Amino acid sequence: MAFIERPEDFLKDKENAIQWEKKEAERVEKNLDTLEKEALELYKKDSEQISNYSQTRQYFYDYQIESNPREKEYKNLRNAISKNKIDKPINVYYFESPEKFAFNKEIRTENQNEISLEKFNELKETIQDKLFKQDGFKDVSLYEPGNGDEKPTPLLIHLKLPKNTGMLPYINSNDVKTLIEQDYSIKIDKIVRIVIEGKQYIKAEASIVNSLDFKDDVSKGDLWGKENYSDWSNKLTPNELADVNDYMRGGYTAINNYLISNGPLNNPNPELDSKVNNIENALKLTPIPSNLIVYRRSGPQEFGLTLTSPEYDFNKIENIDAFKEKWEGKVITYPNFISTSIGSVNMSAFAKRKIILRINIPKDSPGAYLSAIPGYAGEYEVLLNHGSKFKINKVDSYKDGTVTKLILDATLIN
Amino acid sequence: TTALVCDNGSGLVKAGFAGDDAPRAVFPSIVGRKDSYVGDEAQSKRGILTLKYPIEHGIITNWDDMEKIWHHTFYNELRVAPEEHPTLLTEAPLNPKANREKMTQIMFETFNVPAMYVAIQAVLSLYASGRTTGIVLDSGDGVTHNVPIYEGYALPHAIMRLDLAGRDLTDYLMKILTERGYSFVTTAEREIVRDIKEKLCYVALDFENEMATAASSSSLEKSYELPDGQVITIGNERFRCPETLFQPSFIGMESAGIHETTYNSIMKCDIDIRKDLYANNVMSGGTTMYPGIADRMQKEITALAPSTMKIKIIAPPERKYSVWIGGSILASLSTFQQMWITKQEYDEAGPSIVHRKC
Ligand SMILES: *[C@H]1O[C@H](COP(=O)(O)OP(=O)(O)OC[C@H]2O[C@@H](n3cnc4c(N)ncnc43)[C@H](O)[C@@H]2O)[C@@H](O)[C@H]1O
Ligand SMILES: Nc1ncnc2c1ncn2[C@@H]1O[C@H](COP(=O)(O)OP(=O)(O)OP(=O)(O)O)[C@@H](O)[C@H]1O
Ligand SMILES: C/C1=C/C(=O)O[C@@H]2C[C@@H](CC[C@H](C)/C=C/C=C/CC1)O[C@@](O)([C@@H]1CSC(=O)N1)C2
Ligand SMILES: [Ca+2]
Repeated sequence: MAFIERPEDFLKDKENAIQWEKKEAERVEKNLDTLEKEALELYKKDSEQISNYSQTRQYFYDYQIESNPREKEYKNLRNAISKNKIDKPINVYYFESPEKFAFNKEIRTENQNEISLEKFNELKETIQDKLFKQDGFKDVSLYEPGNGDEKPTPLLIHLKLPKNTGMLPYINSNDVKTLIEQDYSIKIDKIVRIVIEGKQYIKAEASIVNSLDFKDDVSKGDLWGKENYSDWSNKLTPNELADVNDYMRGGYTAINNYLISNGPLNNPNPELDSKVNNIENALKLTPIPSNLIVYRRSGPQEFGLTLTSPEYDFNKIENIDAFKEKWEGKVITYPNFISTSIGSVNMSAFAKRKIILRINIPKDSPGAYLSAIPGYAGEYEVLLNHGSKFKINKVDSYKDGTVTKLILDATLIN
Repeated sequence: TTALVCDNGSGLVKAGFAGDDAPRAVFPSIVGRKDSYVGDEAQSKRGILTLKYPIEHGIITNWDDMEKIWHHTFYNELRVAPEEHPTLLTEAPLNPKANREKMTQIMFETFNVPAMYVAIQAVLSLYASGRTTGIVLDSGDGVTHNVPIYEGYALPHAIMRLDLAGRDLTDYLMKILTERGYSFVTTAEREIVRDIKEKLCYVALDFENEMATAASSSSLEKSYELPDGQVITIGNERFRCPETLFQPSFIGMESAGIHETTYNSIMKCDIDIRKDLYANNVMSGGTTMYPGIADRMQKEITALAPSTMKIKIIAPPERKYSVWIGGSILASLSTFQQMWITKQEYDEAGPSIVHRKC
């Protein structure tokens, strides 16, 4: 028997979950125009690729993105999902590959029924104190898989989705399904070892952290930046405004090579020391007013490589393995000030850079939308404070033409 | 009553009188650091002094030094009083607003000019060839830009920048000649290598082909006499040097090359004008002077554009001064006279009058 209001979590009540979601599909079908339906039908036929496109579409030139015919499907299916917002939280269930959370080995083989203790602690040590960014279309279940359900990995994600989360219940052949577009980071609050049909699984109790991620929508981003940092060069003491502009108009090279070389300890210098102090407090003036995703296409020497380093060839899988082995899960420090952008799109000036740093910036971190100053060299730029530390949560790779590039999912930990 | 045209670049200032067909003075955009030193006379006193370049990548970054450049321009190069001449200045594409305002403030408050104007360099270049629509590749000593222009209007959202130009090419040629077995490293040696670059380099139509050929022929080898009389030989360095423009990775840069920035710029423009841009690719600046650059650009753009596209690269013999020439024509136009910002307008509205542009 069912209550007349749904619960936040159907748990193992498979039967009410399915019937409820079946009625939801039927209601939601009344709100979709045929372009949305067509997009839904196309999704059933071509799921993998439509989902794969939705994960990495935002990293190309603005004009390449715009010319891509897969945009129609992306935009129309996104819109279908966005229409249908839940009016209170709901918990969902899906399986995930462990390498998704940077655990690049099997928890157990599909033939093993049990998971070792050390495996368990290794997973736990890998996946906690970490925000993992998620993107793209995903099918999720409203009930915990049980006896007779498809169970493709030893890792079950049990995720709480908040109010106003877009969700698209639908029917495919004889299955009731639920579609979301991931646009948030997940926090694994707890893992526990359970058993289902005679095998041990890891169940991850997970929740969501929201952040402004403008991706390729640089106009919306720039609107957001301008309307948050317009006042900002008004609130700078005149002493700060000069050093900022000095930095901005080519001073950054002197200031940053000073920081990187430990000048203030080695061959100290009072003038540009007051400059570092002024630029810093300028960054403390309007702290980043929401959780925010920014992007930086990094030079290879930020990661101990050169253009000609054979280990910068990420088309070779072992070079990707090696890079992960070196950097994934590590914290990383920039003694210099660093530039990032609100936009994810590729650009002429960095067109060939292979390493993209995709950074989570907590609300109130020091920084500023410098591109609220008319005509600044940096495209949609956010400047972060000297000595910033970034935890590298996860390394992904994608294909830009024939070239393999990396996306470093990272978090500003101050 | 004769207007002045001052085209201030990263490496060179080109200056003269509106109505003339060439600048009367062209001198280095350097300051020695009126006891302080500028222009040609600052090079030989370096010194208890080294040379400073106040314009970096097309942008004025030191205003004190820039006042000295401009003082030197009026008094020593042109030998005029600034109070007696309307002065047309040039600026880089996307020059910050505050920068424009500061140029205006200095002209009126420091130099007391009766009138002035700031023009976009790429636009003047385009005007010099009698055009108002086209995409300009402007490559000098310090910066290179693509600037698409439609009926006299620069389209700023489609402007592509590269901080790679003549000086990087000179410096690269120093390195690869040094790898050949010579030694080119000092500031004086950099001038010599610049001269070698200007006299003997060229852009290969097919780079990999031309590298294969280099190991075979010596019809590509050329010689050059140093000031002390040593005659040196230069081979594949002739075309590897400017190849950097199309392959910025040669100097460790991960930016798009100039064919790709040209294409990117066109793709950021309205679909309806793109054929106008493809058919009016105009080159200006000293770093577009390489024999073979136009043919190579033709071929590279052809590889990127639709097979049905009509592509034309316009590279006038005068293109090393087409910005200046464009300013000279402009400042002489009857319809331009209403556009000068007068001293009275500055008094009335302050530096921000440059954006209204009178
Ligand atoms: C358009 O292009 C330029 C400059 O772009 P960048 O943001 O790459 O310039 P940076 O100053 O950030 O890069 C300087 C070079 O030094 C390397 N780097 C930077 N920080 C470090 C650290 N901390 N450690 C080792 N290397 C570092 C970078 O890889 C880069 O090569 C500008 O005009 C834009 O508008
Ligand atoms: N024949 C030539 N071949 C190749 N390069 C040349 C030639 N003549 C001049 N150059 C180079 O062109 C550059 C100067 O050109 P130009 O005066 O247009 O630049 P600028 O205006 O000083 O700099 P920018 O426009 O980058 O601010 C120098 O680097 C010079 O070596
Ligand atoms: C004929 C000529 C052309 C020129 O463009 O000079 C400009 C200006 C010059 C200033 C420094 C020297 C010492 C003083 C020189 C007086 C020079 C007139 C030189 O520095 C450049 O040489 C740099 C270095 S090497 C290069 O590629 N750009 C560009
Ligand atoms: Ca110039």
